[PDB]
Amino acid sequence: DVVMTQSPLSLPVTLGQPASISCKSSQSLLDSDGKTYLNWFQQRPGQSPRRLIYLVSKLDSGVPDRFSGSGSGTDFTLKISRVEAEDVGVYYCWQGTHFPRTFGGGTKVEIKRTVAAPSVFIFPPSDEQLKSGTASVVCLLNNFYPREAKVQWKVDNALQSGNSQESVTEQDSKDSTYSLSSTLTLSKADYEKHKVYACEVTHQGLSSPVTKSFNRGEC
Amino acid sequence: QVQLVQSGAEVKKPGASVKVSCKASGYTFTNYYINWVRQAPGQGLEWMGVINPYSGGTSYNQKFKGRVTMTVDTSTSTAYMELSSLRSEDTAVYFCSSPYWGQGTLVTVSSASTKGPSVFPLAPCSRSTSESTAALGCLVKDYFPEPVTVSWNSGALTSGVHTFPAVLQSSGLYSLSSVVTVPSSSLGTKTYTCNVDHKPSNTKVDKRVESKYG
Amino acid sequence: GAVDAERLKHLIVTPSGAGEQNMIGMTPTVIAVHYLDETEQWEKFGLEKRQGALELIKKGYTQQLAFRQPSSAFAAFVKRAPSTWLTAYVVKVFSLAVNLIAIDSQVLCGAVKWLILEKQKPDGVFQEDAPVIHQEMIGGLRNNNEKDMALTAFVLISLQEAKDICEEQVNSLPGSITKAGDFLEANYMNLQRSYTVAIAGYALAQMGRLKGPLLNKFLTTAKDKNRWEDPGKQLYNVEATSYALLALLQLKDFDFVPPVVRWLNEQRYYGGGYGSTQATFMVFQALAQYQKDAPDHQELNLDVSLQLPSR
Repeated sequence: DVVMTQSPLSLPVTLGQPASISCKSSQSLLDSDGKTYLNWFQQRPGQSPRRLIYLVSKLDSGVPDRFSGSGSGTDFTLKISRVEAEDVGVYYCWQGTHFPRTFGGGTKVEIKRTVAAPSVFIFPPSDEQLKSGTASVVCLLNNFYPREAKVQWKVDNALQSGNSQESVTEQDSKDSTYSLSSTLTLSKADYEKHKVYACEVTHQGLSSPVTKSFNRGEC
Repeated sequence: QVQLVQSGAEVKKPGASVKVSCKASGYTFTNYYINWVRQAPGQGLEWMGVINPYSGGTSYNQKFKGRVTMTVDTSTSTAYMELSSLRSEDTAVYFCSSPYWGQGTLVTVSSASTKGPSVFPLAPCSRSTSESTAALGCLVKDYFPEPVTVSWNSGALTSGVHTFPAVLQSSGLYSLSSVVTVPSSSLGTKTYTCNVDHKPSNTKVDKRVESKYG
Repeated sequence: GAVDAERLKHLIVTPSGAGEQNMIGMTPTVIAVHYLDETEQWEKFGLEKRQGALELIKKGYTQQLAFRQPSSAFAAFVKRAPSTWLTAYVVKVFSLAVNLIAIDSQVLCGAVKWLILEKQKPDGVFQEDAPVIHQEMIGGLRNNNEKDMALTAFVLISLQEAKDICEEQVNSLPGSITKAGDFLEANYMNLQRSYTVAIAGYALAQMGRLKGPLLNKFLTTAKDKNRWEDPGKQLYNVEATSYALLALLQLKDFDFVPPVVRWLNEQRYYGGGYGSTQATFMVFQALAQYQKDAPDHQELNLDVSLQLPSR
């Protein structure tokens, strides 16, 4: 099957500045009917794709002329001459020549702002939840930029893996930051065998990893 | 302008079948092929197949051959996608595109039953802090299906609120957190209540969030 | 898919010479400004280049008036017998230029009146009594067959393009248009050349008379539904197909348009060159009209090919 490769994965942009995204196919998208079925769309979180470009370089109806597409054979580019706020979202290319039709993995266009370290908070499990036989421990990273962040759970200094899940907000429309919540889940029995619960955060805005921790049953 | 209006969210057991509809308006229905594409949560897109509404002719991704059927009813301008022998990995938003895209239909494939959330507090053990701001929250745990909504103080409190996307636990139930950052000096004087709604279970909960200690 | 202004810079021509040669020069400049206006390319191409182009169109116009005879007809030289074709071509270019420079209504409507009162036969046919010297400037009309139909259509199209200005000045005009339409309508089904099918097709479409069997003949004459062509010079087929596009846009047949625009774009014909006058004027007139009436129209799903493999 034809592989569509987009670059970069994330593209931080400045309002009023140009943006460029790459899409490469594993083979030529020139069809025997003579057209090249290379498409671009924009998807803004929770939404239906907005069609932007078809046949490599044709703007869809109403799409503003700051958008342009180019390329041939296997190398395609989408450009925005001057980025506007409504241009943030995930950009996909996809090919309609070969079967099956195939999509690129997406390029996230986001608002660039100054580096901002997370405010980090750790929340112990509630007595109410412990009564039911489970302990959820939560780690909040509030209002940071850029999106790249690493949470490492430690339980008496043993690195935890597989027993946490995390999710991240969309870029804030007012301050261009992200926030991140991570939940560590243990049985009450396991929780009660260990003392030190720690979430260790690595982010570009910190000079080194910051740890928030509590000792079970101590305030 | 052109719109494609798709049928609502579906919850199906593994092995069941789902039939999604796509009603088109604003263009000559028979002039445009209709692509069906899916997107798993947090993931990219996979093409399912296409139908030519003029001839009725179909072409499918061979990955779904035997389990996917696409039809149109030209006299209602509606396209349908039926997918059978449903699998957990079939959980996705299904789109029609002709070439404008529908709003998508979430199909969740799970053996879980409808269940209302438990709401637990997220609070520091002490109201005492050296920091000018404190984080509070609500952990909305063990519900099915999506979605839940959360407000704070009945919608009066919106600044500093972050409500996170839900995660699907290995139990097959969702869990969501909602947090707010507030002035440290307000703890134990101002109140902070999360208002949780899970319509599929008729669950409405108000959780007041306080610390165990001063 | 607007044609890039950078590809059209050679169409900004200083007109010069006698009553035919001056129009050969004025043609590319008028149609280039027309087309760059409708496609909004002056900001990118150079706002400052438009004033210079208008100056050259004004020069064209002022120079052409040296060839206006007392009758209001035109010929190459003031002592040459007036050309029905050249006069109607002057009406065609000046009618289109009216939003670019000041055109004297006396000049435009004088030429229209002369064509109707001197060169229209009682059956509605327009006759040429003094052919132009530069036969290469008349495009596909240079063919010997279907002369009465092809020239009647050419002149009728100029009258229809002048009608807004000249109707309220020339009371013979609506009757002339009706009689010319009657002749074209009565003889259309007997046409053999795609060129005449196209130009008589546009002339009838402007009057709402390209209907029923005549419309079916017009449409089924196209090859692969994208072009009107005869087996000769390719310039004539670019012209034919431009007249056919103008007819489709008059018919509001928007689903038939995109394949014809694709075929014109694929000829990569940017105008200019020997014998280019009609192709240059008609291709940019037809693409400007397309840009105005149905820009980037899409008649099917162009995200994907038409293939339906069923394995």
